[PDB]
Amino acid sequence: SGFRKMAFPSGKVEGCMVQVTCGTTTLNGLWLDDVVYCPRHVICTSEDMLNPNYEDLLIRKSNHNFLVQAGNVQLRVIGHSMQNCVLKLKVDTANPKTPKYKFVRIQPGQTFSVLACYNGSPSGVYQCAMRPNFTIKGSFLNGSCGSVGFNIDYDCVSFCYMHHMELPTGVHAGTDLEGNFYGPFVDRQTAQAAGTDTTITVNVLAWLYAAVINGDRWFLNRFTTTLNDFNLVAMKYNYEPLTQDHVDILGPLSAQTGIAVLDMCASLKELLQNGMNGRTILGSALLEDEFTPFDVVRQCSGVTFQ
Amino acid sequence: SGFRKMAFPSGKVEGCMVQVTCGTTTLNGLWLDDVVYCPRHVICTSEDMLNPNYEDLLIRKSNHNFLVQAGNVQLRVIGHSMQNCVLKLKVDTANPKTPKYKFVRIQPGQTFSVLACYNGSPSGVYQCAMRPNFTIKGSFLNGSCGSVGFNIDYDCVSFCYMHHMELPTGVHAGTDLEGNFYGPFVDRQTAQAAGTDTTITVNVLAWLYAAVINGDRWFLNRFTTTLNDFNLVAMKYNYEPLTQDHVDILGPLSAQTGIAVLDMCASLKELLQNGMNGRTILGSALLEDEFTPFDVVRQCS
Ligand SMILES: O=C1CCC(=O)N1c1ccc(F)cc1F
Ligand SMILES: [Cl-]
Ligand SMILES: [Cl-]
Ligand code: NA
Ligand code: NA
Repeated sequence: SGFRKMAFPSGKVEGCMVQVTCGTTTLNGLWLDDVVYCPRHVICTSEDMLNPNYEDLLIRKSNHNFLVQAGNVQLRVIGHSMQNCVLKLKVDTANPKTPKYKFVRIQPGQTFSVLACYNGSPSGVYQCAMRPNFTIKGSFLNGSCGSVGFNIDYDCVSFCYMHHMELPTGVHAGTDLEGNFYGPFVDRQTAQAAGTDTTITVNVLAWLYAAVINGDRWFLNRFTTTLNDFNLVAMKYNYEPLTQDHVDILGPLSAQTGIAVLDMCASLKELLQNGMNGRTILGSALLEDEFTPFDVVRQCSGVTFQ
Repeated sequence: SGFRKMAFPSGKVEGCMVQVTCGTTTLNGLWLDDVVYCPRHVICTSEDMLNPNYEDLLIRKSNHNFLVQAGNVQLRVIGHSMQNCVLKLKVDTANPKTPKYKFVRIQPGQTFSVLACYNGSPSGVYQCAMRPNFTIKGSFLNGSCGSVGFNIDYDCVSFCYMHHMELPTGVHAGTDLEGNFYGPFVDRQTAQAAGTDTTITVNVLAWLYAAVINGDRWFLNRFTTTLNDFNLVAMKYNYEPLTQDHVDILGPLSAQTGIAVLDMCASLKELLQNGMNGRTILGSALLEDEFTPFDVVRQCS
């Protein structure tokens, strides 16, 4: 029993974290095979960051301008190039701890584990969702740039996020490992507002199923609804639209619990319109939207990653 | 900026997780140097659940009755002994991935990370606290016994918890790594119930300080309180008493924010009285009590 916000075991990624220094700037890099990946803004001074020309800033750098340390051992950089917003430092040694891995770009609403790092040393792990507005509600201090986000499939690490910057509201923006930003952001010191965010409806439903599995049932009711009717409710409450694919993905949980998705949708409609009336669900007084259907099934089934 | 329930990176503990089998029972063990630690109830049969005599069950076992699998490798058991409620299997290989480590018994209110495991393979990592009633609110399925809780200081792993059982309310009970249970619980299936649980007051205050550090002040007020009046109020909400130890521990956070500890207590008193009135604090609509003062300083720096 029990339901917790759970990250993937982080060991496979810890073995890949290194420290990258360029000038007066130190941040984190990801060492896989013989390449270290890090944010391209490592090469900027603070005035550069005001309006950077990254290709021009880079031409002026030699390989020896990039100090890379894996633990206590220096790595020799032998090449350097940019892919979108990610700098790629070719090194003379392949990481012997390289796991089976892929670079994947995730969709808003999907969750992943963040390994927060400083000076190349992992400091904490936590679970995030890519918000509909393409930010993440992370916890990062100065020095955390280059920390990465990931999922694990079987023994394969799917890297999906590299941390680049914080927005004025205190939420976070970054790229995939091919350097493409999530969201309408640019790597430049300018204030850049996140758009108004919405709630991830399919994930709220998954969490309500998690609640039921764990014996928390007070919000169930006799009613059902239609997609069209429910989606008018969702739009009114700044929830994301629920699609038929969302319904299909929740199929397993509907069959396991005896609560059809539209049946559960009628529970959510009543919760939106009436509130919780002083009650909680899985210990929360808010409707939680950072568990995916897969997260719920995996945690209520005990899948492992040795 | 930001504030998350954050666990320690789990890799140092992942390298120690093994599978222990005895009879038809499989659970997890912790392999450190040449010893594997696991719950002693791995030797129980279906008839031994209510009143097992562990000394009598153990004397009947040979080293080769214990199967210990590390990855795809069988380890050889060359000795066994019982320490309180934990079995120690001596094996013929020192774990080459053994981190710097210690065993530390914790007090209620302390937090730690849990690496949930099944069949010797890690599943997920999350953050827990030792509740005042000596249980933890974990996420554990059948097969998770032997999963451990830990903190990491510098690069030294402090192991503080080994999972043994789930109580009828769905909360969890286990031991330190010397095999002594937290709380009044025993490794028998006789009826046991956790005490009424209470809120960890010092941790709530730490978390309110985190909220101020991250830029939120809406819940403060112009008032203060005596320590005794605060405790008289807070216990009516099933909050733990706040001690002078707790007030002293909150000194650093008070100094950083400029809010005296008893002034923060006055804020808490008002929040218990008023609710949040539709607002949130660090993204929560309830008061959070599983961050310690030490956690807050480490995360907000
Ligand atoms: O430097 C950056 C990159 C992203 C962004 O929005 N900012 C920023 C600028 C000015 C501020 F006052 C606060 C900020 F977060
Ligand atoms: Cl109906
Ligand atoms: Cl909440
Ligand atoms: Na219903
Ligand atoms: Na293992």
